[PDB]
Amino acid sequence: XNLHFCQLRCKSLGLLGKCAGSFCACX
Amino acid sequence: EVQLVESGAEVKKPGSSVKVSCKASGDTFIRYSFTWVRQAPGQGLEWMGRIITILDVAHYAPHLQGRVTITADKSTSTVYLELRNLRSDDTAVYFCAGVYEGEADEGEYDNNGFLKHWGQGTLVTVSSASTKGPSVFPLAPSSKSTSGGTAALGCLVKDYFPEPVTVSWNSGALTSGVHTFPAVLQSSGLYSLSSVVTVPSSSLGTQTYICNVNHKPSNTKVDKKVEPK
Amino acid sequence: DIVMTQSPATLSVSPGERATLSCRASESVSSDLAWYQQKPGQAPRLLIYGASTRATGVPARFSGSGSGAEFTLTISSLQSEDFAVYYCQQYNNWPPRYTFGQGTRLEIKRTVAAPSVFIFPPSDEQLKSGTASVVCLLNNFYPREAKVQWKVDNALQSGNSQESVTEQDSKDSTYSLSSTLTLSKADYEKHKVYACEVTHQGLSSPVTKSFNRG
Amino acid sequence: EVKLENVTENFNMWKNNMVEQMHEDIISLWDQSLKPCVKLTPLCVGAGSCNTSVITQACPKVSFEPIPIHYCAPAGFAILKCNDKKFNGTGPCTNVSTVQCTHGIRPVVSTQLLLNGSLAEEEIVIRSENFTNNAKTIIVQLNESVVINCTGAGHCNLSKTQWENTLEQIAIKLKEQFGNNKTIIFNPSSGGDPEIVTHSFNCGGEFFYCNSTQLFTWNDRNITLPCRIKQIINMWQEVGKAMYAPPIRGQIRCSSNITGLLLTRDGGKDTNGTEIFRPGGGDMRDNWRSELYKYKVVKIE
Ligand SMILES: *[C@@H]1O[C@H](CO)[C@@H](O)[C@H](O)[C@H]1NC(C)=O
Ligand SMILES: *[C@@H]1O[C@H](CO)[C@@H](O)[C@H](O)[C@H]1NC(C)=O
Ligand SMILES: *[C@@H]1O[C@H](CO)[C@@H](O)[C@H](O)[C@H]1NC(C)=O
Ligand SMILES: *[C@@H]1O[C@H](CO)[C@@H](O)[C@H](O)[C@H]1NC(C)=O
Ligand SMILES: *[C@@H]1O[C@H](CO)[C@@H](O)[C@H](O)[C@H]1NC(C)=O
Ligand SMILES: *[C@@H]1O[C@H](CO)[C@@H](O)[C@H](O)[C@H]1NC(C)=O
Ligand SMILES: *[C@@H]1O[C@H](CO)[C@@H](O)[C@H](O)[C@H]1NC(C)=O
Ligand SMILES: *[C@H]1O[C@H](CO)[C@@H](O)[C@H](O)[C@H]1NC(C)=O
Repeated sequence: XNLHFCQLRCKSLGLLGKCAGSFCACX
Repeated sequence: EVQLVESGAEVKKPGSSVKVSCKASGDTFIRYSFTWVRQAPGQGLEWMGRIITILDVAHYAPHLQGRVTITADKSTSTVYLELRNLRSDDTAVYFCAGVYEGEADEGEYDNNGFLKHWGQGTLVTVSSASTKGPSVFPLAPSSKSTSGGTAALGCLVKDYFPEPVTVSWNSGALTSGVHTFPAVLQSSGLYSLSSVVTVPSSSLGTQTYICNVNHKPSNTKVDKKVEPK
Repeated sequence: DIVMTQSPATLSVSPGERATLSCRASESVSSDLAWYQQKPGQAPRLLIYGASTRATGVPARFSGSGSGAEFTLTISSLQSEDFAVYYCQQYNNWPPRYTFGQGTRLEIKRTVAAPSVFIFPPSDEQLKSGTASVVCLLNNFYPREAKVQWKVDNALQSGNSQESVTEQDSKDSTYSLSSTLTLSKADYEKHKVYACEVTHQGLSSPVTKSFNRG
Repeated sequence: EVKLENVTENFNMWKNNMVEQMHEDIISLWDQSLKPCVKLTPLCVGAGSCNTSVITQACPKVSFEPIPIHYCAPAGFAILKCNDKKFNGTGPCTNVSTVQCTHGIRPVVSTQLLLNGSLAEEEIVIRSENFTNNAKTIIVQLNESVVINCTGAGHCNLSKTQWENTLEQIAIKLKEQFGNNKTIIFNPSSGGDPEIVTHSFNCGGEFFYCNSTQLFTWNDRNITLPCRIKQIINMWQEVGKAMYAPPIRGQIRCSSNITGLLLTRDGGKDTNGTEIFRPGGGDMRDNWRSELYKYKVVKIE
């Protein structure tokens, strides 16, 4: 993945959010 | 280990909708699932629906074709039950209940369908009637246990809406031998009950017997003296 | 979908004796079977769940057993608190469509007690309103099965009376009933005698109470 | 005068139709063998707005055992198998062969560690679509299995010298791809969904989530890891959350052979002669790749 909320969650912790399969990961 | 509390009784007009609340306290809200059970007057328990609070997903009993919706508010640990386009035969006591699911916030869920904690229940009367206080007519003795011995006297609490009503004898000083019959819903849409009691025949004459009828809904309090003559 | 039947509808056992309630599922439910006890004016209480595991705070005298489509609740020593209504609920089907049994009321068994009968002619105060309710009373009797026939001028009536029974008395385990004959002041004055013919196990012969309007 | 010659072919483990075919296959296999009790998945329209879709269905759970599968060639096509030593997985293969079906495979859905897969013949081999690009996953193929045994007791056991030696040899191959004077350091996941952040996998039909910090904290006895079985999880076949039925028995056991890993290298313009690597995974397709990297289906001509 829900890329929009993924980027929002990660970004809130100073990281980038990308989809990994149907999953969400912070790089 | 929670505590469930529901909102007050409600009187509803046909075709309208009611929303009962249930405030759950005592433990992590999102770790319990909550069910709603209704019970029309004189009938058994009827399963209506259950909501998996952590997933905010509710399931309902088939024959409730979209007239019912169960919701939850994590912000207040409060479950709700809305019912729409009410019918006179929707009149019943609606119960709220829940059970522990486990560490939901950690991914575990037993998905238990039984009910451990319950609310006090909420009475929801659906009728076109308007709140009405009861008329209290005396049921004076005559025959009774022939001559004297025991004499039966009482009060007829006729045409009042809605339930409930409280009947006492001599402000409650008299309880032994009293029998207050369950109310019966009349054709008119109003209720009628009867409270009777047996007192010594010799008692009459010197002692006064008063039935105290209190109908909280219409804020009416009426005392009626039941005299032999 | 899954229909749960309980039997018997009513069960009479003596205090201190053993009671056993039956519950049947229209199909298999495994062990997702729970038992509830409900006293009047109160909310239900969960006793058993898992078909055989007893909730916390529930006396050891209460115990469940069963599986498949046949279960049973057992009380080994009925106490006064133990005389109430019990429901069984299944919850093994999914998508969820849980269902309760229609119930089994547990009543105290005592000796037969013929009832006392009284008839009450409408008060003039109620007549000044337009209706007339003749009331008939059956005081402290057991068992609960009784018959009330209304006669107006030796004319058997039917369809114009409503009955009401009390809960089993907590002191003498009896019942009291009231039959009410409702008519318009217009009909009550067109008749002369109103009789209340009562039939009961404790009465060797039918008791009748009546009066003449005025 | 005509001369004999071996038919060479060009493989690209990163662009293989067999991988995509298997992905849809494993998915079909699952939806007809382990459905969720409640599935919540996104439902959007062109505009861009979305509403949640909830699906409730029977979720009968049965004890599941590993059913070995392989892929065979339909009439008209053939399956080429690269047999070159330490095959890169991309480029032209020399010693190529042909088979009717792929080797036997025991599919396993997982992240960070690859389970019960095929080992490397020679020594450890690491493969990536592009090592210069840090946004591409590195698939590590071990040449020696490391047993990890779990228990519903909430922890999986793993040898410490076995796994310490494993990181020691993997690090060596990474230097052979990024530089010998470079320093290799393994760090835990930088974050994301729990499945991503932990070593999660499905065993017997249950979803295990184990802490892998002790496995990815290294500078160039038994190692017990805290594992937890969840009933509510994020789905791998598609974006959404689902709730599966509760464990049948109790104390759910699991024995698996770690045969590979999914790693990512921290991107850094930072000239420090050191490269950091964290546990990756997420797209079960890379999982299917580590097994089908030496296969290529071609038309019979
Ligand atoms: C096929 O022939 C090539 C030369 O064209 C040779 O290098 C290669 O080893 C041969 N492959 C095999 C294993 O047959
Ligand atoms: C693979 O190719 C190399 C180079 O020709 C050769 O040494 C080796 O024997 C080949 N593998 C086999 C035996 O097919
Ligand atoms: C596995 O590979 C490592 C290094 O890649 C090597 O040291 C070891 O000898 C190999 N083990 C065997 C014999 O397969
Ligand atoms: C590999 O990825 C890098 C990004 O770091 C890029 O510069 C390079 O062009 C890529 N190589 C290919 C396959 O073109
Ligand atoms: C791992 O578990 C299996 C269970 O089948 C057991 O046979 C084996 O001995 C265990 N190995 C280890 C690492 O102790
Ligand atoms: C790995 O293989 C073993 C033995 O075949 C099996 O017990 C285990 O379930 C597999 N790992 C998985 C599927 O998690
Ligand atoms: C589990 O994760 C926590 C993250 O807060 C970490 O501190 C802990 O050490 C991890 N367990 C392991 C593998 O030691
Ligand atoms: C890996 O080795 C192959 C040999 O076939 C070579 O063509 C390729 O460029 C190397 N690296 C890549 C891009 O995978």
